[PDB]
Amino acid sequence: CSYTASRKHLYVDKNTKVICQGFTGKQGTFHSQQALEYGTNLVGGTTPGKGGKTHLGLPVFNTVKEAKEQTGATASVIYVPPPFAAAAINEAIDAEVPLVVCITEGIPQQDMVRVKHRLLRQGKTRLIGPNCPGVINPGECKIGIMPGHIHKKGRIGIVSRSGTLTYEAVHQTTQVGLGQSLCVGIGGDPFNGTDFTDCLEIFLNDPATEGIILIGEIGGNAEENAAEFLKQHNSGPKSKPVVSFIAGLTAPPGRRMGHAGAIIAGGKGGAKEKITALQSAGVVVSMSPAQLGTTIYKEFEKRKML
Amino acid sequence: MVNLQEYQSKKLMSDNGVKVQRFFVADTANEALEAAKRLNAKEIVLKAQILAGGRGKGVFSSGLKGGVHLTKDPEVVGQLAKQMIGYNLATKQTPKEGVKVNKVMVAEALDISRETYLAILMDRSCNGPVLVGSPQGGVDIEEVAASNPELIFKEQIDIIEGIKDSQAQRMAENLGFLGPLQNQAADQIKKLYNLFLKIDATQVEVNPFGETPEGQVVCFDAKINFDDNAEFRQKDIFAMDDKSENEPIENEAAKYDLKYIGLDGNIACFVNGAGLAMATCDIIFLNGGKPANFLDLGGGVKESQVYQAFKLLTADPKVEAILVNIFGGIVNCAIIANGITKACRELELKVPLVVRLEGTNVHEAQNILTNSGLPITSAVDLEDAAKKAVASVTK
Repeated sequence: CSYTASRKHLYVDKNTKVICQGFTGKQGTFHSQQALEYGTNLVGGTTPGKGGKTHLGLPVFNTVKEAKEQTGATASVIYVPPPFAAAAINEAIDAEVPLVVCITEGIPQQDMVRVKHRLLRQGKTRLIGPNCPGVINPGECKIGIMPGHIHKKGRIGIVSRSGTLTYEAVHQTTQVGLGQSLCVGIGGDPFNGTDFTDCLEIFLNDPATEGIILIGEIGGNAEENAAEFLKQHNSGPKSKPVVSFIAGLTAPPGRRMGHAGAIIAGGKGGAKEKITALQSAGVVVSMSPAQLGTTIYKEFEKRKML
Repeated sequence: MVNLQEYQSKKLMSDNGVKVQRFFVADTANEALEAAKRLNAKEIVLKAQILAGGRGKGVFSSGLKGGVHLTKDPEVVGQLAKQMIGYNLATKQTPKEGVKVNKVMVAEALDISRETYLAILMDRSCNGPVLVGSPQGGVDIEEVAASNPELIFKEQIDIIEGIKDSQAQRMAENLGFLGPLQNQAADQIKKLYNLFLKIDATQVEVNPFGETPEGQVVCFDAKINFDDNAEFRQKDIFAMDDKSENEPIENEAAKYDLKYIGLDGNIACFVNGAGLAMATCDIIFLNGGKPANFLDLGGGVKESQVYQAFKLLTADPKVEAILVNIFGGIVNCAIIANGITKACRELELKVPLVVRLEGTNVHEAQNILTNSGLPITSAVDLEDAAKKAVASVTK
C-alpha cells in the first residue's frame, strides 16, 4: 500500500526473472543479449503490435500483463524511446510488476511528475530510474547497461546518481578486493522512483552489505535527505562505514551539467553543502573520485573489519 | 537551453490568454512607425530585441543611446527605430562590439501601480509543480527569501487535479490583490499554470506580475525555462530558439547533440557520462589545473562522437592539452583508440593528449595509442590522468 513498502524489490538476485519492454528495438536487443550472457534470467519482452513473435529465442508479447502471466517475471527493464516511455512505466505499474527499471533518458519532466504521482499511491511496484544504468547483484543478476566484467561479488553496497562514475567506484572496490554486494544506479533525472534513502535502508539492513559508497552530484536535495536518514539510522548503535563522492564542485551555476537534474539553481544544489551535510551524518567524503576504493578500505581497516 | 526574445515569450503568453502589454514587432523603421500608430496608445515603448541584458543603458553604433525608449509620438518611434535596426547594440553584457539588432518591439507603455512576484516551477522537492509568489516584487526572489522568508508564499499543485480556484484566490490574496483585482489575478494565475503545462516549461517566472493604475493585472516581464527533453513535442517553440548570442562552440556542439559547456581553463577534456565529466573537471581543479570545458559524449560512446569532439576542441584556442577519459559504454576501447589517432592525424592536432581508457580490449587499445607516433600519454587512472594533464600545460 505505501510506496516505501516496495523498497525491498530493489534487491535483485539469481531468482529474479526479467522481461524487457522495448525488447525488439536496437537498444533493447543489444542489452538483452548482454543480460543473457551475463546469466540474467531474461524471459521475454514486449513491443506493442509484435506479440506472437520470438526474439533472441525468447517470446515477445503485446502487453506487460500477458508477459508477466506467461513467464512469471518479477522485474521489467524499459528501453522504450522517450515519447512512449511514460506509457511503458504506467503499463508496468498497472501490471503490478514488483520491480521496474527504466533505462530511458530524455523523458519529459512533466511525464515523470505524472508517473511519480501514480507511483506514490501504490505499494506493489518499485521503480528505479528513469535515465539510470540499472541494478546489478554481481554474479547473480544484471538489469541494465553496466559492464558486467568490472564487478565482483563482495561487501560494498553502492548507490549512485550517475552512470559511468559508478563504474569507477565498482572498479576501485573490485581492485582492492572488497567487491560489491549490490549496485544501484538511481539515475540523473530530477523526478525518479528511487532515491538514496530507499537504497540506504536496504543497505543498512543487509547483512551482506558491510560498507556503503554513495555517489552524488549537484542539484536537488537527495544527498541532504540521505544524510538525515543516516543521522537517524546509522548513528549508533548500528553503524556501517559510509564513503561518498559528490560530483560538481566546479560546476558553473545555472547550467544543466548533462544530467537533467544536475543544476545549481537559485543558489540551491551546490556540492559543498551536500558534502557538509554528509560529513555531519558520519559519512567519510572522498574529495577525489579516484580514491573511493582506498577510502572505504581504510574505514574497514580502522574498524578492524578486513 | 531555449532562449526566447522578449517579443517571443510575450507572444507565447498572449496567444495563450495571459495578459501582456499590447505590442507588435518590427523589421523596419517604417513598420515600427505603422505599428506605433496601430497600437493606438497614449504612450509607446520602443525596445530593441536582443537577449543580453542592460538594453536600457546600452549604446548603438548609430550613436543612439538607450535600447528602450518612451514616447507619445508614433513618428518618433519610426525615427528612433531607424537608428536602431541594422545597428549593433552594446551593453554591460554583450561582447564588446555589441549585437546586431534586427527587430524592435513597439509596445503600449503601461504604468505599474503595484508589483508582485509570481512563479510556477517543477519542484523536485515537492514532487511536482508549485506556485511561488511574493507581494514584494520587482526584486530578485532570492534576496526576498534571504531577508523576508515570511513574505514568500508557496502552493503545491497536484498535477492530476490541476490548479484549484481556492489556490489561485489564496495566492492572489497573498500577493495583495484586493477586491475585483483579486479575482482578475487568480484568473491570470490559472492561465499561467495552463500555459506552464502546455509548453513543457520547468519554470515560468512573472516579475513584475502586477497592476496598472487603471485597475489591470498584467504580466509585465517574464522568463520561461523549457524542459529540453520535451523538444520532440514542442518543435515550434524550440525552432524559435535564438542561438545568435551563444558561444559558437556551444552551438557547434549542439549540431551533434554534444553537451559542451565552455569554462575558463586550458585543459580540455572529454568524457563519456555527465557524472564522470563533472568529476573529471573536479579532479583537474583539485590537482591544480583549470578545465577548459565540460563535455559529455554520453555514456554509450561512438567513434564519430570522439571525432566530432576533437573537431570541436579545435575551435577553442585556449586549449593546451586534452584529457580523454572513457570508461564503460558499449564500444570497445580499440575502436575508440582508433578514432582518437585518426582524429588526431586528420585534424592536425599537436597538443599533448592524456588518455584514460577503461573497458573491453584495453591492451590492444593501449597498443594502438603507443604505436601511433603521436604525443599521447596513457594514464593509470583518473588521478593519474589529471596529474599528467596538469603537468602538460602552462603555470
